[PDB]
Amino acid sequence: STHKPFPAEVSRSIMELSSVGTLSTLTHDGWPLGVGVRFAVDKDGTPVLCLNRSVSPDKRSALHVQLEQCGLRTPQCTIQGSIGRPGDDTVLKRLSATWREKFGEEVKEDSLYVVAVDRVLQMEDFMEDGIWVASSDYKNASPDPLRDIAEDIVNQINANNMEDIFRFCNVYVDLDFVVSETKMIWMDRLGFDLRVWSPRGVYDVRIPFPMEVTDEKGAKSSFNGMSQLAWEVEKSYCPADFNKVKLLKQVV
Amino acid sequence: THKPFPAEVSRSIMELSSVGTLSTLTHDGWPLGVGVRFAVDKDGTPVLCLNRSVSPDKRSALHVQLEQCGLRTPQCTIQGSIGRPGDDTVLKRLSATWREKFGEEVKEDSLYVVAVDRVLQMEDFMEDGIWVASSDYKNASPDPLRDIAEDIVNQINANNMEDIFRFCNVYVDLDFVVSETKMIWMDRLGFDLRVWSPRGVYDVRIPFPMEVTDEKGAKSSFNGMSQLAWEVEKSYCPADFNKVKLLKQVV
Amino acid sequence: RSSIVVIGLSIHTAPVEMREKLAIPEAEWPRAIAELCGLNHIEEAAVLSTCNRMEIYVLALSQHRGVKEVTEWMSKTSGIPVSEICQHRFLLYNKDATQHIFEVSAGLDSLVLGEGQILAQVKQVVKVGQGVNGFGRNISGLFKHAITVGKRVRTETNIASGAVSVSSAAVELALMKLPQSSNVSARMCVIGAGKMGKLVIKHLMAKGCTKVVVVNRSEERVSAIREEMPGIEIIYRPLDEMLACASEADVVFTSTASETPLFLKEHVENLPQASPEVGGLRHFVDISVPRNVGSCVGEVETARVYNVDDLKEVVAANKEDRMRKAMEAQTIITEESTQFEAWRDSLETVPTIKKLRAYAERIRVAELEKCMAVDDLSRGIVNRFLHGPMQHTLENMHALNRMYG
Amino acid sequence: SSIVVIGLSIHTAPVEMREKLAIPEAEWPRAIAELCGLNHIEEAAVLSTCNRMEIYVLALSQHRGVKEVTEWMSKTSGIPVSEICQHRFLLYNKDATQHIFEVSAGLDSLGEGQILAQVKQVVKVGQGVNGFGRNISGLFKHAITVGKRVRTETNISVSSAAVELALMKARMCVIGAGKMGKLVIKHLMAKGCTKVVVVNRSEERVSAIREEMPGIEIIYRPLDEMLACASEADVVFTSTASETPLFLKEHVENLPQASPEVGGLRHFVDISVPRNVGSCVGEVETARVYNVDDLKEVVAANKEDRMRKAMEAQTIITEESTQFEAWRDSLETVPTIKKLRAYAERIRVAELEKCMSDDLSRGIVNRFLHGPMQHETLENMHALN
Repeated sequence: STHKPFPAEVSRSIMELSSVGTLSTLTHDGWPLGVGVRFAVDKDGTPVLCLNRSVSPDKRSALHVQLEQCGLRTPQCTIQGSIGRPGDDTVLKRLSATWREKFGEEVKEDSLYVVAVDRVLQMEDFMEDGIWVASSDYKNASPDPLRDIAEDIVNQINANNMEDIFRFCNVYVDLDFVVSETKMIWMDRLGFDLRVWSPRGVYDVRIPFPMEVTDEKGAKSSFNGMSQLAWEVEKSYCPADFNKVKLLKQVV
Repeated sequence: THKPFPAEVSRSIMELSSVGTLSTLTHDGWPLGVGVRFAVDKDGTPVLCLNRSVSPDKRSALHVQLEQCGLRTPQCTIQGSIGRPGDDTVLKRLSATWREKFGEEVKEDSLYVVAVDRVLQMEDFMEDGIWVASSDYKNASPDPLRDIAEDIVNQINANNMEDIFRFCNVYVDLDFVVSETKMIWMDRLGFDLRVWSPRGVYDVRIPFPMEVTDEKGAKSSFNGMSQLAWEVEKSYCPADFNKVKLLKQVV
Repeated sequence: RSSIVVIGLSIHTAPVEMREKLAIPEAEWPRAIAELCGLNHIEEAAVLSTCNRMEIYVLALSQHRGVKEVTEWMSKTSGIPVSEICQHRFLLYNKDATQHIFEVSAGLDSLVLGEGQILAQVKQVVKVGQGVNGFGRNISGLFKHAITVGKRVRTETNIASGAVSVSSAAVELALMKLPQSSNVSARMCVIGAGKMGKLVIKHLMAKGCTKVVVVNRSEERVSAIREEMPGIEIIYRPLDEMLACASEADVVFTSTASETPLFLKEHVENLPQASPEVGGLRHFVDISVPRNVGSCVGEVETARVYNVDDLKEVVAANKEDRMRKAMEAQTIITEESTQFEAWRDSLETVPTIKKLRAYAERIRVAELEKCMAVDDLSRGIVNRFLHGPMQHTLENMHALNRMYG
Repeated sequence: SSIVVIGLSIHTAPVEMREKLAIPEAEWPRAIAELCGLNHIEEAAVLSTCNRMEIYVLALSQHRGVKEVTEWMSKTSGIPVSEICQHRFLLYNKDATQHIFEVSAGLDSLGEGQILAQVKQVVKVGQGVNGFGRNISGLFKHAITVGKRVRTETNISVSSAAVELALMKARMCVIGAGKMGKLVIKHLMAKGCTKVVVVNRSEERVSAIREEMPGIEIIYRPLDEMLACASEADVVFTSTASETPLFLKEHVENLPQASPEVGGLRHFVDISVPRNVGSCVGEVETARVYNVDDLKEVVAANKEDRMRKAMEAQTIITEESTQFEAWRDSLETVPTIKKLRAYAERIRVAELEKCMSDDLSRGIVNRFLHGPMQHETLENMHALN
């Protein structure tokens, strides 16, 4: 439809929320090697990371980062680029600053490295092909404004608003079967993702907020409003003048 | 050493975890890492589900992490060659491993296997790690306490702080002050503590008197250790043993 | 079981043409509380009505039915169809609602109403609420606690230091729309010498302006303003000379309370033009809701009109206090929120705390009848036995319930 | 306070050490009495088996309690305290209840439900012991309930193991027609045998058993004639409650060697703790000593045991564990919280004897106490405190 944020944005959000990744290096004898790594990211999504090993003479490199959402789905990004020690002694201080703010930690400045981002591969979950994102679009994309409270709010809704969620499956999406279960998976500035279980199988649907949302109370409010409208429609107080979502994503 | 063998830790991580990164060489030989779920057979050999082609270059790495107690993260990277098995008998043998682990039905033409050349094993981030032979990796056993280690660790961290505090005093040669400590992980040979000190944060390995095979044996052994620690602090029985001197700087 | 609900329209969610229809002035607050409470599922009611907000706080039996009822009332009284309100409707329940009103009291949902005002307004909601029946215990408590939060954030934080207000933002917009000088060339006029207008003057003076023509009903209000701010020349003129003042002015500020506009297109079209030295445009900056300047006035080519909504143009503020004095407030608020929900949980005790001292009385009277000094003995025993559980927390209630029936 | 289990197991301690801690059913009340006499012990109980010897106690402080009990174990067994400290099985509170429930259920094999019969004996012997307090006794009764529920609703012995240890080989001979000896005879019938020489102090029990098993032939030989029927048989089952070995180096190395029909070697299966063969006997070439420690060579398979136990019995064990933990702290706010009497009484008397300067005060007080007393029940009492 999509009613999702742009993949670039998702990649930035993943890079903001996560702190752990895998550095893919091309070792001495032409054999790939993946190494665990912590990282922080600057205002442009450029990852600075602490590496212990001897960098290697081939500088071509990848950083792979995952974000598991509600134990149900793991969006992923892989930054392809060239790793290098920072040039000046000033940028070393800037990066030590970002690393400080993120981790509240100090670290050997000779262990700081930077991946100049060539391009970013963004995947919605395991086993997807994923889409490529140019480095400048990745650079200018903003992290989702809801990212720090998405997990919490999804938990609260899943624990406290099952009646609303289940109702959403009826009034907001044009299903062709009986919903046996549902969970909210994630929520961002444009809407939220439901997993719907069924005798047929398991499906993922995206339901959009009526208007794009900016902060916590905006999201909560938007949700309340959608609950209210869904109830009023089910109790037949109101017409369903709006169109239902049709697009579904099959998941194993 | 009073820690398990690196191969054993590797196998433990491969049993407890289910998500990792597959690193391969693309066209133009540019490194690419990609998220992957894996199952492992009785020899530790990983089977994965890929949706995409494995390239003509079959050399690859599978990196797996295990975050322990929210404190340290042991890791391992399996270097080997990737491929699709031909025999419709071993395909079943793998899909059953999958079904057992994940309780799912797997699209059989998505199963790949990494023939293990060797394994790099690390205790935490920012470490060189020790390399482990494939035959070694294969013959090693997952730690028998692995499924219950996290629980015991939480329980001991919540209900036994005094015992740990005393453990820092009577079992290890802490030639400095100790402000705060926790337990990070426990296995068949002993356990690991993180000591917070103004002079620096350290990791200590305190061994069990004898090898432990289960939760009951572990709790009993711990109880024995805390008892003996209490008896040596108030100086009832002599400390007829050896003190631990090997510390480990962390940040 | 009953929920606290906030249902409203905000400057973020809804345009002034819609909000001013829902606006409810102080004199009509009690009437609205009565009607709201008349709805089937609304037990308690209050109305926070400002140029940025039209918010109804209710204690409600069912939250779905409460919201439906209140929305229908909003429609009935404003004239806006229920569907449009639903398009712009803001909705928060319970803890989220208390969080919301504390953030509002604390001045976090800028633009602020300047010096006190918003806090003084919440004060007024409680003050007018004093008499009113539908201003129940839960809502009275909520607002009182909100006044408290307002005070804590006021004193124990410098969030009030560099805070954008409607008035200052208005003066800033006026100055953004004018040409270039140490601007004293433009003839400033303020209509309404109340608090907001007084702030408009404060900020005019803060931007170097040295002369302003103030139009008002009370002359003494303007003399008092004159006495507080000697550094600026304040010319007082009565309401019935408004136009004559607009005629001699380049930018007109309107900050009076009036249900019908002061300036219409017909009033504005035959005014002499503003000087070329200031662009040859008259600027009507209208910070009142309902608006003091007609919508038609913008059709005058040499005239411009700006209302409260347009103050969004000046969100531009040099502040690293974006979270600093906002997390300083956020702490106080997350503290006082729990400190309030605790109180609401405590309010559930009253039925048990009553039935207890009813049961005890039945026992002491039924025993005193078999008895017949002693009548004082019974009271002594009962009251000394009751001093324990009656002062004590929910597990106590759940115990006494199954222990006494 | 806290519940503690302190013991020695066949998994850690060898028989030659455990036998020194062995306490027969006679000294149990005396043992418990001695134990409670220690400064930090209120209640105690003793469980002595072929495989384990464990002590269940209540302590005000854990460390000093364990210290004292361990020193008591040293004093009563004649074993150096540190040497005990090596082979010491130690568990506290919930893990202790877990362990004893596991023992009753019989997961610690090698006893299902044969290790449960040895618990009811403990709760019955401890009937007249004031050292058998409410916590530990209640714990053992609950252990009986768990034992039964796990026995009936699952899969679910040392004697049968001993009989089946004949794989290392009629002409049978069992010394001691106890419940153990009777079981041994039963399993001798099960694996096809119709000739046993049952040596017992009493003809009463042997003739009582012969009247229950008319298919197998039972020959009674006197207890003091045990040596003659030792060289008269090929395999000897020692199942007696002796505190000293019955056979030794002297008695066995002059015996006419058993018929080479089955090897010529004589088997001494010693299923009693303390032992009846004394270990040294095995130094003769024409005979061998197999104690209770060598009764783990039956079936070394943990595929069915561990899986079935963990997936079937552990749920019952945990349910009943948390249930008893909901029984323990709850059944201590019953005789202690009623101290609300002393409060009420103080309010009752005073107010009356202040007014006097009686049915009314008693009426009000008792009727106000009828509610709370008759009836998250932990919050029902803690709130009043």
